[PDB]
Amino acid sequence: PNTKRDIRRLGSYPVPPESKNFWRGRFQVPGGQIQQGVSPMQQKIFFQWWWNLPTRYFWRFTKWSDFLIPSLMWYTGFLMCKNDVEEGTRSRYWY
Amino acid sequence: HRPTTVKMIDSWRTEPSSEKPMWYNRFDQVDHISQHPDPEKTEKYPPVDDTRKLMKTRGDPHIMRGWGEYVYCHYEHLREPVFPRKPDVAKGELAAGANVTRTDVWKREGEPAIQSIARFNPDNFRPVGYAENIPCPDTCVPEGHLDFRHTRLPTWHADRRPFHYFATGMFGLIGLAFLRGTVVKVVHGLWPARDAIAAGVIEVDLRGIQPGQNFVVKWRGKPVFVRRRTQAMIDAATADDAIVNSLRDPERDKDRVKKPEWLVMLGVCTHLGCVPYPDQGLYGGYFCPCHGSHYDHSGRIRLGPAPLNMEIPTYEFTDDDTIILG
Amino acid sequence: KDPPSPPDWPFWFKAFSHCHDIPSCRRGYEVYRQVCATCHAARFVCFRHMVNTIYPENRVKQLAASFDYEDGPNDRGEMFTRPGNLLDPFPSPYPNEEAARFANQGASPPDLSQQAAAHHGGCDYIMSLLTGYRDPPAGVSLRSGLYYNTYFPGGAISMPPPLNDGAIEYEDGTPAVASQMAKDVSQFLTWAQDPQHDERKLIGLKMSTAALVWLFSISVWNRHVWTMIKTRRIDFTKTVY
Amino acid sequence: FILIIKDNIILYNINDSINYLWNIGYIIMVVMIVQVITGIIINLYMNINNGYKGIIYIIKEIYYGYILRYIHNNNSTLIYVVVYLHIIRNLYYKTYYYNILIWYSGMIMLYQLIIIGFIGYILGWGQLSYWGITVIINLISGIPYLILLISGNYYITIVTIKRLYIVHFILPIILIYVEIIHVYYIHYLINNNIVEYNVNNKIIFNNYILVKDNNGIIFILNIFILELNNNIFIIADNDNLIEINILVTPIHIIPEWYYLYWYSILKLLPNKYSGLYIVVNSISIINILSEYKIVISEYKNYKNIIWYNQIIQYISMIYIGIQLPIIEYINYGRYIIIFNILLLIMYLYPKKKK
Amino acid sequence: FILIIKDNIILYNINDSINYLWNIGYIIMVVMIVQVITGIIINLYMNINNGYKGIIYIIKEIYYGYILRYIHNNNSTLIYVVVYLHIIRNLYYKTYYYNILIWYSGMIMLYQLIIIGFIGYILGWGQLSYWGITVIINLISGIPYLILLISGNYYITIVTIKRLYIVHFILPIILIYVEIIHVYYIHYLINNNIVEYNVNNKIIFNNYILVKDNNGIIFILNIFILELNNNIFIIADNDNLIEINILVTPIHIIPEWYYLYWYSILKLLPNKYSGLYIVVNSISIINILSEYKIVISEYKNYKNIIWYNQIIQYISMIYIGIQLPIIEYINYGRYIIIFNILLLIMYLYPKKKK
Ligand SMILES: CCCCCCCCCCCCCCCCCC(=O)OC[C@H](COP(=O)([O-])OCC(O)COP(=O)([O-])OC[C@@H](COC(=O)CCCCCCCCCCCCCCCCC)OC(=O)CCCCCCCCCCCCCCCCC)OC(=O)CCCCCCCCCCCCCCCCC
Ligand SMILES: CCCCCCCCCCCCCCCCCC(=O)OC[C@H](COP(=O)([O-])OCC(O)COP(=O)([O-])OC[C@@H](COC(=O)CCCCCCCCCCCCCCCCC)OC(=O)CCCCCCCCCCCCCCCCC)OC(=O)CCCCCCCCCCCCCCCCC
Ligand SMILES: CCCCCCCCCCCCCCCCCC(=O)OC[C@H](COP(=O)([O-])OCC[N+](C)(C)C)OC(=O)CCCCCCCCCCCCCCCCC
Ligand SMILES: COC1=C(OC)C(=O)C(C/C=C(\C)CC/C=C(/C)CC/C=C(\C)CC/C=C(\C)CC/C=C(\C)CC/C=C(/C)CC/C=C(\C)CCC=C(C)C)=C(C)C1=O
Ligand SMILES: COC1=C(OC)C(=O)C(C/C=C(\C)CC/C=C(\C)CC/C=C(\C)CC/C=C(\C)CC/C=C(\C)CC/C=C(\C)CC/C=C(\C)CCC=C(C)C)=C(C)C1=O
Ligand SMILES: COC1=C(OC)C(=O)C(C/C=C(\C)CC/C=C(\C)CC/C=C(\C)CC/C=C(\C)CC/C=C(\C)CC/C=C(\C)CC/C=C(\C)CCC=C(C)C)=C(C)C1=O
Ligand code: HEC
Ligand code: HEM
Ligand code: HEM
Ligand code: HEM
Ligand code: HEM
Ligand code: FES
Repeated sequence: PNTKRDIRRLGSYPVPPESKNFWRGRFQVPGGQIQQGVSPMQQKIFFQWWWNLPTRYFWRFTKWSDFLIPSLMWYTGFLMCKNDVEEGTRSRYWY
Repeated sequence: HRPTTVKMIDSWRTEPSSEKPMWYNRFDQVDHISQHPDPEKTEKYPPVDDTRKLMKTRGDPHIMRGWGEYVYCHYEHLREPVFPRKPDVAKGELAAGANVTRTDVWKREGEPAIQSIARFNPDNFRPVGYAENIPCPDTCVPEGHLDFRHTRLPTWHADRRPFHYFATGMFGLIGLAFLRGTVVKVVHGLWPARDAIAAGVIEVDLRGIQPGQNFVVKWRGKPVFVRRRTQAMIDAATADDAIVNSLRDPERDKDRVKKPEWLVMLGVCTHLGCVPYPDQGLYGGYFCPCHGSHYDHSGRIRLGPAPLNMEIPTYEFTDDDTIILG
Repeated sequence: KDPPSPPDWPFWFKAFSHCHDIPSCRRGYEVYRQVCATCHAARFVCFRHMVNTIYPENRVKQLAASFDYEDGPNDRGEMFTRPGNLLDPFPSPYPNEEAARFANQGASPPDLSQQAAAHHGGCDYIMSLLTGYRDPPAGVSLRSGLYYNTYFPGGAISMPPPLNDGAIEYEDGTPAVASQMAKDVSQFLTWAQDPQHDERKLIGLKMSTAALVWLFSISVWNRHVWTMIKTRRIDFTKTVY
Repeated sequence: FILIIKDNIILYNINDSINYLWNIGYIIMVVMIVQVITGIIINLYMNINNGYKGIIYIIKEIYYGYILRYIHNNNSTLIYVVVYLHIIRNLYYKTYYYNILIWYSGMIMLYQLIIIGFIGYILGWGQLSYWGITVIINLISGIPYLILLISGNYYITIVTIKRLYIVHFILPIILIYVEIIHVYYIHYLINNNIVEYNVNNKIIFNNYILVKDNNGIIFILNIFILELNNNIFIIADNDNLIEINILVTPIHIIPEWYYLYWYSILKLLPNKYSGLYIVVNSISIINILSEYKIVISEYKNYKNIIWYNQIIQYISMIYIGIQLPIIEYINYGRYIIIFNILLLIMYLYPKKKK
Repeated sequence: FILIIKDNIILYNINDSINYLWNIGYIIMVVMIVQVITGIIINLYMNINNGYKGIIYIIKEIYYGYILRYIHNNNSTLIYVVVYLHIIRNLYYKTYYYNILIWYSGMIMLYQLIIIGFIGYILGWGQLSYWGITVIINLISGIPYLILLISGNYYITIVTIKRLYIVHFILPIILIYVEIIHVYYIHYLINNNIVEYNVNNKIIFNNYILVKDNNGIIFILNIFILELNNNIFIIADNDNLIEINILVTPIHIIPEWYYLYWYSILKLLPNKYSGLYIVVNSISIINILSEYKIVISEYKNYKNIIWYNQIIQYISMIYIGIQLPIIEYINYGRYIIIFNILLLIMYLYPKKKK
């Protein structure tokens, strides 16, 4: 569950037995907030995928480029071993 | 709290925070929390247009040393000594925790001690530059980001409920079809297998049999006598066909044979299951030697302990010289 | 040091929507009956498996009736001999492995029931092995009864080269050449391993295509409900309607 | 128990920001059910006196018995792929840092799964099955009279198959019970998020997360059906379709792909016992990765260099297992083992202060 | 779940006035565990392809395998004796009057037990086993193609044994789950007492009731060990040690003693279906004994004449099953059936007012 301060309830109505987990994830919101939304039945349901598509893949690739140098080094190890194996076999067996 | 643990220990290799702070140790101290600047009303740094023009950070990239995975953080769990190093609040160092209580940094010269210790309340210390750096979000959806105000459909649009329920209905439609196929296929595997179904059908090549000969075919585990009947045998059963109702199990030869020349019967005595032997008994039919049951040339019980007539299996004639049992 | 990997032969049945080529399967059985069956056995292949799949029922009865099977006991407790029927398995050339080894210089011809899938390369291994008989490499001398095959592990196999041009006459009239016979027998043995191969793929085709339609429906459902979440606006000091 | 279902499915709250990598656990639970169901059905037809002839009988004679045979074999491959990906996922986000009880409950299911899968492989009763268990059982030949008690004879026989079958039938049922302890700890100890901190953006599971989880599990099904019916990936070695010969060894003696990592460890280290102990080290050492840290941080969302090297290290070790015991491969494999030890030490060690 | 154990064993309150007849339920739970455990162990050695030769192998070759063989057979007899005595107990005190949910949960376990015991008897694979199932399966020959699907062939074979074995392995595990619903309802709906009313004299279970329950279960063990090692009562028919012959019937075709009551019902009624339906009537009719009453009373602690006649009626019907199908026995058996119907009507009917 969340912190004791967060899950401390203001109301005295008992927690229903089917909502135990729901009220253990309560948060104590400081300063209030305004939440707004619209039913999906009155919205475009696929455009956001297209609108966010290029930025999603740009940030994905720039993060994954951090593994470029490690992967090249492992790949360099993969090549050396493969060709060290071939030379060893030929030297030991081939005439 | 649930079972939990903190690493509040005395390390052998890492100093405590009082000895070596890992944060930028420059804070501004006030007399009352209300004297701090208000970040919301405090001007921030001038916005930049290039990511390369963004300001520098105060963090030290190499704050920690030694083997291990890289990490930058300001705090640890280690225990402090009862006599902690005296902080240099004059230069801006933070004084909170043991370095206040178990030291005399709070002491001024002529101020009442009650007033002096009141200033060193943790609420009176804020990092230098708190009001000019900390973000103060006005919304969780910054300008330029898509939200419901951009995705709302035009007011002349068509109802979207019908298609939505078609899509969720199609998920159920396909799911139910896959479910029915799975269930039926599993139950189908319990049907007699291909080898068993194949073995449960024997074809009788009536070609080569001679009148009066009796042969045995093992069909579904039981002996199935297939006898070609001579005219004498056929006439004999026909003669008893008139004396019907004088038999333990009244049955007419016409109702036990599809073709008079051919008698197909299961060779299992109706008394206790022994297999009768043909051309034996008083009627030249089939005599069970176990307890002495005599059957006629039609397989009807005529004498002995047996209660009923020998059963006629399910069999049809494919042609004139072939039968199919089953 | 692992055996040379077979090449990828373009058999018809390799594609997703392709069946076993029945005419090739028919020719494959002729090769097996007249060439491979002398030394090898197909214990788990029964004549009924071929009925209405490779051959019509009457034809399979003639094939089975050609062979003789020891059956019994009879009423006197003796074992008798009868012609085959649809329920019998393919005949075995030898009564036991020891007999097979003795007749083949101590080498045991493996049962071919699952050999089409029992080697790395699968069906390709059978096709390559039959056509992989070359003269020995310079510096390699084989004891009598051993022959050089590039694909058999170790290079020396106790199987004489089994396929020779004109060994059999195909009923359909296809020219009988070593490569053709290897292709056909490889096809037939592949079928024997899994006779339900065609049923599996036809049903798989219906499932796979249906699963794609099922993916589209759940995707539309997933997009619909999550629009409520991904387009919400939470404000703190601001308000826009 | 309709109010327990409602508290853990209908009114269960999860963060909105989770990725599709949080759908892996749901996939494991569903495919696990399928593997148990298809196993029970397969045993209605299977012959334990000769597993080799039972498989043939199911594939050829039973109506749609090929589906049962291939689903059970292929779904076992899918169980290990999804479980290993779940392990990689947990390592990447360091979910073990605070939810260690979840990590412990999971590792128990991992240990059980290893035993389940191996014995099942033996039930095939082919060349690799017989020779694989013969090789592995010899590792415990040091303990007196232990091999005889386990095998029930002086060599592996149907006696061994009968007893291993009971473990294969029952242990998966116990694994399902441990899945309830795993879900209990997940629901009590809230799940981690893609961000380090805990934020107020949770939504109910049935209306949102379950729809997304079904989309993922249907996408994996489109791939599993292609493999199931057409074998686009070789995931079962062909050598297990050869009849057992106790006097002749097969060309190579290797397990399924999902045991290759541990197989190579043994094949690499010279002393047999050392190989077994290094196998023990790899699974146990990852249970205490965060135990020695002293700073207030979960090491989350850095560049995760050590993580990536470790994942590639698993892949390379799996690759070395496939190859023959060539001397050159042995040398490189040993370097990888040493490299892996250094990576783990990086995880464990706490940092001093400049 | 240590706080659930403490709430249902340590601090569970029961009346002090209960007799030793309230110890029967505990005995059922313990012997049930033993039957499951000995079954699992027996399957480590059993051969399903020939159950006849498997039993011989266990008795002669396995070390202490005779104990497993005889315990499993004899403990099944004890399971039915204790369960039937529990049913008689519940009928006598009319515990179904208010605790009907407990009665319903119990009847489900009774229905499952009937199937479990019968199939297990078939697994012996002797003359009676083969011919018993052949006779019973013919009762459903009216439903088209149902016999073929169940048997898997046109006659009972090892194919049938393989599938029935899976039901015998799994169904007992489900029965154990239903025992938890039974105990849940017992602990919520408090147990009945020897007196009609509810009184304030309860004591904790662990310190008092469990000690008394152990005394009873140890007393039953002294009797079970004598039967187990010396066979003081003939509880298994000898005809099941004859090898199966599908062409010759045995001298008599009867089930174990605990199915004799239902066996005679079929043997008595002339029409086969009527016999099956009367079997259905006896088990189902006792589920609604108190449903039509209208007075404020549970009919408890009167002279229980109807009860005693019913118990003796079960015993006499069991006796008639043992005898051959003599005509005179058939007549008397039919009178008993009619008499039993009248007794049940006495239970059901509410009373008018003078
Ligand atoms: C003939 C042969 C016979 C052989 C006989 C062998 C018999 C051996 C008997 C052993 C008996 C069991 C001992 C178990 C102890 C358990 C202690 C425990 O659990 O404590 C928890 C306890 C919990 O404390 P806490 O307060 O909760 O937390 C502390 C805080 O985290 C922070 O605390 P702090 O800040 O105060 O720091 C304290 C400091 C204190 O640290 C120390 O003092 C420990 C120093 C250990 C150094 C080891 C270096 C080995 C180098 C070998 C070099 C060979 C050179 C060869 C040259 C050849 C030339 C030809 O700790 C640290 O800095 C971090 C410690 C991290 C520990 C990681 C544990 C990993 C264990 C497994 C490693 C191996 C597995 C992978 C490899 C396997 C295959 C090879 O931890 C501690 O207090 C710290 C103890 C750490 C002990 C680590 C010991 C490692 C020893 C490795 C031996 C390797 C041998 C290699 C030989 C090679 C020869 C060629
Ligand atoms: C926990 C994790 C999960 C675990 C899961 C479990 C896993 C277990 C382990 C796995 C075990 C191994 C097995 C795995 C197997 C997996 C694979 C599998 O299952 O595959 C199955 C299966 C594989 O194929 P298959 O099973 O070989 O195919 C079988 C055949 O297809 C079809 O089958 P069939 O051929 O056998 O049967 C066909 C037959 C079946 O026939 C029927 O069932 C029809 C007959 C039903 C009659 C119902 C009567 C009900 C009413 C009775 C009367 C009630 C009276 C009440 C009165 C009360 C009064 C108080 O239907 C027909 O012939 C069709 C025509 C029917 C005409 C009916 C006419 C009715 C006339 C009634 C007249 C009555 C008048 C009376 C008047 C007098 C009154 C006195 O999967 C599929 O096929 C997938 C299909 C998916 C859906 C595809 C469709 C997609 C549509 C897309 C639409 C979107 C596009 C829209 C485009 C729009 C363009 C603009
Ligand atoms: C290779 C491996 C094999 C692959 C192929 C075989 C896979 C088989 C998988 C079967 C999946 C079955 C899913 C059926 C879904 C139907 C309901 C649905 O989702 O409809 C959407 C709809 C949701 O639509 P909705 O919520 O928009 O409904 C709005 C309602 N109206 C339109 C009236 C306003 O669901 C329903 O209609 C409600 C049903 C809920 C179902 C919940 C319980 C599911 C239980 C499944 C039964 C499993 C039986 C297993 C037996 C096994 C025996 C061997
Ligand atoms: C202990 O329990 C656990 C396991 O079981 C033991 C695991 O498997 C795992 C990991 C599990 C997985 C990664 C999934 C299953 C893994 C595998 C390997 C099964 C599939 C088998 C293979 C892919 C074998 C083939 C392997 C290879 C060819 C690797 C050898 C070659 C190497 C290393 C060179 C390539 C180097 C790389 C860094 C890969 C990527 C490289 C590039 C993208 C660039 C290439 C270079 C250029 C210049 C273009 C974990 C985390 C675990 O905890
Ligand atoms: C030779 O080539 C090689 C291979 O291929 C052959 C490999 O696979 C491998 C890797 C293989 C592996 C890592 C796995 C190998 C697996 C093996 C050998 C399995 C052998 C069989 C067993 C261990 C079965 C015995 C079963 C158990 C001990 C249960 C296992 C699960 C456990 C212990 C978890 C918790 C305990 C349980 C679930 C048991 C529950 C107990 C009960 C319910 C008892 C209740 C009793 C009462 C009275 C109430 C290598 C390294 C290799 O070299
Ligand atoms: C001929 O001589 C005679 C005898 O000796 C031969 C007699 O014994 C008898 C008396 C015999 C009896 C009263 C009993 C006879 C028993 C027989 C014939 C048993 C036959 C075998 C079966 C019924 C096995 C099939 C098993 C079942 C249907 C399960 C039975 C239990 C049930 C239905 C209770 C509740 C349901 C369950 C526990 C099933 C649970 C289902 C699941 C877990 C499925 C889950 C599936 C998913 C997808 C999640 C007579 C009258 C006789 O004349
Ligand atoms: C007809 C064309 C065939 C086919 C399709 C095969 N054979 Fe033979 N074979 C023989 C022997 C003694 C062996 C044992 C292996 C060896 O000799 O060491 C084999 C082996 C095979 C295999 C398996 C190869 C391997 O990996 O072991 C296969 C797929 C195979 N054969 C196919 C002997 C004979 C014969 C005796 C003279 C004849 C004729 C054939 N084989 C014919 C065929
Ligand atoms: C996570 C669960 C399980 C996995 C990982 C698994 C794994 C496997 C494996 C890999 C095979 C052999 C594959 C092949 O033949 O090459 C196998 C066979 C078998 N399994 Fe399982 N199994 C599991 C659960 C079960 C269960 C619950 C049962 C029975 C109730 C079962 C019964 C069988 C049977 C009878 C076989 C022999 C059929 C065969 O040849 O495949 N399995 N198992
Ligand atoms: C039978 C195998 C297992 C199944 C059924 C399973 C299932 C689940 C599911 C449903 C979740 C919750 C949703 C999710 O995060 O995807 C989860 C969470 C988790 N599992 Fe597993 N798990 C299995 C194996 C493992 C193993 C072996 C480990 C550890 C090596 C593990 C560690 C975790 C952790 C740490 C989490 C927390 C996820 C988080 O905090 O976000 N699991 N698992
Ligand atoms: C209330 C539970 C059960 C009862 C009433 C019961 C009943 C019996 C019966 C009467 C026999 C045959 C006795 C004889 O051979 O004459 C039998 C055999 C057998 N049972 Fe059970 N059983 C139960 C549970 C189990 C379980 C849980 C298993 C396996 C996990 C099992 C496995 C076996 C096996 C393998 C046999 C064959 C051995 C034999 O010939 O006795 N049983 N069962
Ligand atoms: C697997 C078989 C069953 C077991 C494990 C079992 C176990 C128990 C136990 C432990 C009790 C509580 C203590 C007791 O009163 O002795 C009890 C109570 C009871 N059982 Fe069962 N039972 C079984 C079968 C049945 C059946 C078949 C019926 C109904 C025909 C039944 C009806 C009842 C009733 C009415 C009670 C209430 C006792 C009372 O109120 O005093 N039980 N049972
Ligand atoms: S069994 Fe034939 S006379 Fe009795």
